Amino acid sequence: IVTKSIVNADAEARYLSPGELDRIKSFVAGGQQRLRIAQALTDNRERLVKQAGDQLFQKRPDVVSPGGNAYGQEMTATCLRDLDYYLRLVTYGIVAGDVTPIEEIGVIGVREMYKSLGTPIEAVGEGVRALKNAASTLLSAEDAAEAGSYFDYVVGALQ
Amino acid sequence: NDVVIPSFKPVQARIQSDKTPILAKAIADLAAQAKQMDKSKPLFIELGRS
Ligand SMILES: CCC1=C(C)/C(=C/C2=NC(=C\c3[nH]c(/C=C4\NC(=O)[C@H](C)[C@H]4CC)c(C)c3CCC(=O)O)/C(CCC(=O)O)=C2C)NC1=O
Repeated sequence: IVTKSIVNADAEARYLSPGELDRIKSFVAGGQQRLRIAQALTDNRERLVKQAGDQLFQKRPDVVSPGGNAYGQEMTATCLRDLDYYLRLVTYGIVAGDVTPIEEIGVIGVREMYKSLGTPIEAVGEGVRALKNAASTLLSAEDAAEAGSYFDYVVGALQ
Repeated sequence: NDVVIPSFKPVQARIQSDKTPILAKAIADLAAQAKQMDKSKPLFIELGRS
Protein backbone atom coordinates (compact mmCIF):
# COMPACT_ATOMS: atom_id res chain seq x y z
CA ILE A 1 0.00 0.00 0.00
CA VAL A 2 3.04 2.24 0.18
CA THR A 3 3.72 2.17 -3.58
CA LYS A 4 0.11 2.99 -4.45
CA SER A 5 -0.04 5.82 -1.90
CA ILE A 6 3.24 7.25 -3.16
CA VAL A 7 2.20 7.18 -6.82
CA ASN A 8 -1.21 8.64 -5.92
CA ALA A 9 0.48 11.51 -4.09
CA ASP A 10 2.90 11.67 -7.03
CA ALA A 11 0.08 12.35 -9.49
CA GLU A 12 -0.75 15.36 -7.33
CA ALA A 13 1.90 17.91 -6.43
CA ARG A 14 1.51 17.38 -2.70
CA TYR A 15 2.94 15.10 -0.02
CA LEU A 16 1.39 12.07 1.62
CA SER A 17 -1.89 12.86 3.37
CA PRO A 18 -2.58 12.29 7.08
CA GLY A 19 -5.33 9.93 6.01
CA GLU A 20 -2.83 7.95 3.92
CA LEU A 21 -0.35 7.91 6.79
CA ASP A 22 -3.11 6.45 8.95
CA ARG A 23 -3.60 3.83 6.23
CA ILE A 24 0.11 2.96 6.33
CA LYS A 25 0.04 2.80 10.14
CA SER A 26 -2.96 0.45 10.13
CA PHE A 27 -1.31 -1.67 7.43
CA VAL A 28 1.83 -1.98 9.57
CA ALA A 29 -0.33 -2.94 12.57
CA GLY A 30 -2.09 -5.67 10.58
CA GLY A 31 1.08 -6.82 8.82
CA GLN A 32 2.01 -9.44 11.42
CA GLN A 33 -1.38 -11.15 11.10
CA ARG A 34 -0.94 -11.04 7.33
CA LEU A 35 2.42 -12.78 7.74
CA ARG A 36 0.66 -15.45 9.82
CA ILE A 37 -1.88 -15.98 7.02
CA ALA A 38 0.98 -16.21 4.52
CA GLN A 39 2.65 -18.75 6.83
CA ALA A 40 -0.44 -20.97 6.82
CA LEU A 41 -0.94 -20.71 3.05
CA THR A 42 2.74 -21.43 2.33
CA ASP A 43 2.66 -24.54 4.47
CA ASN A 44 -0.65 -25.77 3.02
CA ARG A 45 0.43 -25.43 -0.67
CA GLU A 46 0.03 -29.13 -1.71
CA ARG A 47 -3.37 -30.09 -0.39
CA LEU A 48 -5.01 -26.73 -1.14
CA VAL A 49 -3.95 -26.91 -4.80
CA LYS A 50 -5.01 -30.56 -5.16
CA GLN A 51 -8.38 -30.10 -3.45
CA ALA A 52 -9.12 -26.99 -5.52
CA GLY A 53 -8.18 -28.67 -8.79
CA ASP A 54 -10.23 -31.75 -8.01
CA GLN A 55 -13.18 -29.54 -7.02
CA LEU A 56 -12.75 -27.87 -10.42
CA PHE A 57 -12.81 -31.21 -12.22
CA GLN A 58 -15.89 -32.17 -10.21
CA LYS A 59 -17.60 -28.94 -11.31
CA ARG A 60 -16.18 -28.72 -14.84
CA PRO A 61 -15.42 -32.08 -16.50
CA ASP A 62 -14.99 -30.44 -19.90
CA VAL A 63 -11.30 -29.67 -19.41
CA VAL A 64 -10.39 -33.27 -18.57
CA SER A 65 -12.69 -34.52 -21.29
CA PRO A 66 -10.68 -35.71 -24.34
CA GLY A 67 -11.90 -32.76 -26.37
CA GLY A 68 -10.75 -30.48 -23.58
CA ASN A 69 -7.43 -28.80 -22.93
CA ALA A 70 -6.40 -30.59 -19.73
CA TYR A 71 -6.47 -34.08 -21.23
CA GLY A 72 -3.59 -36.22 -20.04
CA GLN A 73 -1.17 -36.37 -17.14
CA GLU A 74 1.17 -33.65 -18.39
CA MET A 75 -1.63 -31.23 -19.28
CA THR A 76 -3.30 -31.73 -15.91
CA ALA A 77 0.05 -31.27 -14.18
CA THR A 78 0.35 -27.90 -15.92
CA CYS A 79 -3.22 -27.18 -14.81
CA LEU A 80 -2.24 -27.77 -11.19
CA ARG A 81 0.90 -25.67 -11.75
CA ASP A 82 -1.28 -22.79 -12.97
CA LEU A 83 -3.36 -23.09 -9.80
CA ASP A 84 -0.09 -23.14 -7.82
CA TYR A 85 1.02 -19.93 -9.55
CA TYR A 86 -2.24 -18.20 -8.73
CA LEU A 87 -2.11 -19.28 -5.09
CA ARG A 88 1.44 -17.90 -4.93
CA LEU A 89 0.26 -14.57 -6.33
CA VAL A 90 -2.60 -14.54 -3.81
CA THR A 91 -0.07 -14.94 -0.98
CA TYR A 92 1.97 -12.07 -2.44
CA GLY A 93 -1.12 -9.87 -2.51
CA ILE A 94 -2.06 -10.80 1.06
CA VAL A 95 1.41 -9.81 2.22
CA ALA A 96 1.73 -6.59 0.21
CA GLY A 97 -1.76 -5.26 0.81
CA ASP A 98 -1.83 -3.99 -2.77
CA VAL A 99 -3.10 -5.99 -5.68
CA THR A 100 -0.35 -4.59 -7.89
CA PRO A 101 1.83 -7.75 -7.44
CA ILE A 102 -1.16 -9.94 -8.38
CA GLU A 103 -1.95 -7.59 -11.26
CA GLU A 104 1.40 -7.03 -12.92
CA ILE A 105 2.50 -10.63 -12.51
CA GLY A 106 -0.66 -12.54 -13.38
CA VAL A 107 -3.74 -10.45 -14.26
CA ILE A 108 -2.90 -7.73 -16.77
CA GLY A 109 -2.63 -9.74 -19.99
CA VAL A 110 -4.16 -13.10 -19.12
CA ARG A 111 -7.22 -12.97 -21.41
CA GLU A 112 -5.23 -12.71 -24.64
CA MET A 113 -2.86 -15.37 -23.32
CA TYR A 114 -5.50 -17.95 -22.51
CA LYS A 115 -7.24 -17.10 -25.78
CA SER A 116 -4.07 -18.02 -27.64
CA LEU A 117 -3.53 -21.13 -25.53
CA GLY A 118 -7.00 -22.50 -26.28
CA THR A 119 -7.79 -22.65 -22.56
CA PRO A 120 -11.17 -21.45 -21.28
CA ILE A 121 -11.02 -18.49 -18.90
CA GLU A 122 -14.05 -19.49 -16.83
CA ALA A 123 -12.52 -22.79 -15.74
CA VAL A 124 -9.38 -21.00 -14.47
CA GLY A 125 -11.80 -18.71 -12.62
CA GLU A 126 -13.74 -21.63 -11.17
CA GLY A 127 -10.47 -23.21 -10.01
CA VAL A 128 -9.42 -20.02 -8.25
CA ARG A 129 -12.90 -19.94 -6.67
CA ALA A 130 -12.25 -23.49 -5.45
CA LEU A 131 -8.94 -22.26 -4.01
CA LYS A 132 -10.89 -19.48 -2.27
CA ASN A 133 -13.30 -22.00 -0.74
CA ALA A 134 -10.51 -24.34 0.38
CA ALA A 135 -8.36 -21.60 1.94
CA SER A 136 -11.52 -20.22 3.54
CA THR A 137 -12.10 -23.58 5.21
CA LEU A 138 -8.50 -23.84 6.40
CA LEU A 139 -8.05 -20.43 8.03
CA SER A 140 -9.68 -18.54 10.88
CA ALA A 141 -13.00 -16.92 10.08
CA GLU A 142 -12.41 -13.21 9.52
CA ASP A 143 -8.87 -14.13 8.52
CA ALA A 144 -10.57 -16.19 5.80
CA ALA A 145 -12.55 -13.08 4.86
CA GLU A 146 -9.18 -11.35 4.33
CA ALA A 147 -7.72 -14.18 2.25
CA GLY A 148 -10.90 -14.82 0.26
CA SER A 149 -11.29 -11.18 -0.66
CA TYR A 150 -7.91 -11.16 -2.43
CA PHE A 151 -8.99 -14.47 -3.97
CA ASP A 152 -12.17 -12.62 -4.94
CA TYR A 153 -10.13 -9.97 -6.75
CA VAL A 154 -8.30 -12.68 -8.70
CA VAL A 155 -11.58 -14.44 -9.55
CA GLY A 156 -13.32 -11.25 -10.69
CA ALA A 157 -10.29 -10.07 -12.63
CA LEU A 158 -9.82 -13.33 -14.53
CA GLN A 159 -13.37 -13.33 -15.93
CA ASN B 1 -19.56 20.16 79.19
CA ASP B 2 -21.03 18.16 76.31
CA VAL B 3 -18.70 17.10 73.52
CA VAL B 4 -18.75 19.44 70.54
CA ILE B 5 -17.81 17.03 67.77
CA PRO B 6 -17.94 13.44 69.07
CA SER B 7 -17.01 11.76 65.80
CA PHE B 8 -17.65 11.94 62.07
CA LYS B 9 -20.79 10.10 61.07
CA PRO B 10 -20.12 8.24 57.79
CA VAL B 11 -22.71 9.28 55.22
CA GLN B 12 -23.80 7.00 52.39
CA ALA B 13 -23.95 8.04 48.75
CA ARG B 14 -27.15 8.35 46.72
CA ILE B 15 -25.58 6.93 43.52
CA GLN B 16 -23.77 3.63 43.68
CA SER B 17 -22.98 2.43 40.12
CA ASP B 18 -26.36 2.14 38.32
CA LYS B 19 -26.02 5.71 37.07
CA THR B 20 -22.75 7.26 35.75
CA PRO B 21 -24.39 6.37 32.55
CA ILE B 22 -21.55 5.24 30.35
CA LEU B 23 -20.13 3.14 33.09
CA ALA B 24 -23.75 1.97 32.93
CA LYS B 25 -23.78 2.04 29.11
CA ALA B 26 -20.63 -0.04 29.30
CA ILE B 27 -22.24 -2.68 31.52
CA ALA B 28 -24.84 -3.10 28.77
CA ASP B 29 -22.64 -2.73 25.66
CA LEU B 30 -20.12 -5.15 26.97
CA ALA B 31 -22.67 -7.65 28.30
CA ALA B 32 -24.01 -7.72 24.76
CA GLN B 33 -20.48 -7.81 23.31
CA ALA B 34 -20.17 -11.46 24.41
CA LYS B 35 -22.98 -12.76 22.20
CA GLN B 36 -22.10 -11.22 18.82
CA MET B 37 -20.15 -13.73 16.69
CA ASP B 38 -16.62 -12.68 17.93
CA LYS B 39 -14.66 -13.23 14.76
CA SER B 40 -11.17 -14.15 15.71
CA LYS B 41 -11.02 -17.98 15.57
CA PRO B 42 -12.50 -20.33 12.86
CA LEU B 43 -16.10 -19.82 11.83
CA PHE B 44 -17.18 -23.45 12.28
CA ILE B 45 -16.61 -23.32 16.04
CA GLU B 46 -18.77 -20.18 16.21
CA LEU B 47 -22.03 -21.51 14.87
CA GLY B 48 -22.10 -24.15 17.60
CA ARG B 49 -22.31 -21.91 20.67
CA SER B 50 -25.58 -21.58 22.51
C1 LIG C 1 2.06 -16.61 -12.76
C2 LIG C 1 1.13 -16.30 -13.91
C3 LIG C 1 1.17 -17.39 -14.96
C4 LIG C 1 0.07 -18.22 -15.49
C5 LIG C 1 -1.38 -18.18 -15.10
C6 LIG C 1 0.73 -19.10 -16.50
C7 LIG C 1 0.04 -20.14 -17.32
C8 LIG C 1 0.54 -21.09 -18.37
N1 LIG C 1 -0.32 -22.11 -18.62
C9 LIG C 1 0.24 -22.85 -19.60
C10 LIG C 1 -0.42 -24.08 -20.12
C11 LIG C 1 -1.71 -24.69 -19.72
N2 LIG C 1 -2.57 -24.12 -18.86
C12 LIG C 1 -3.63 -24.97 -18.76
C13 LIG C 1 -4.70 -24.51 -17.84
C14 LIG C 1 -5.91 -24.97 -17.44
N3 LIG C 1 -6.58 -26.10 -17.69
C15 LIG C 1 -7.88 -25.73 -17.76
O1 LIG C 1 -8.72 -26.15 -18.53
C16 LIG C 1 -8.13 -24.71 -16.69
C17 LIG C 1 -9.12 -23.63 -17.11
C18 LIG C 1 -6.74 -24.18 -16.49
C19 LIG C 1 -6.27 -24.52 -15.11
C20 LIG C 1 -6.40 -23.24 -14.32
C21 LIG C 1 -3.50 -26.18 -19.62
C22 LIG C 1 -4.40 -27.36 -19.83
C23 LIG C 1 -2.18 -25.97 -20.26
C24 LIG C 1 -1.46 -26.84 -21.25
C25 LIG C 1 -1.82 -26.31 -22.64
C26 LIG C 1 -0.76 -26.69 -23.64
O2 LIG C 1 0.23 -27.35 -23.26
O3 LIG C 1 -0.92 -26.34 -24.83
C27 LIG C 1 1.54 -22.33 -20.06
C28 LIG C 1 2.44 -22.88 -21.13
C29 LIG C 1 3.26 -24.04 -20.59
C30 LIG C 1 4.03 -23.60 -19.38
O4 LIG C 1 4.99 -22.83 -19.53
O5 LIG C 1 3.67 -24.09 -18.22
C31 LIG C 1 1.75 -21.12 -19.26
C32 LIG C 1 2.97 -20.24 -19.39
N4 LIG C 1 2.04 -18.88 -16.60
C33 LIG C 1 2.32 -17.90 -15.73
O6 LIG C 1 3.50 -17.45 -15.58
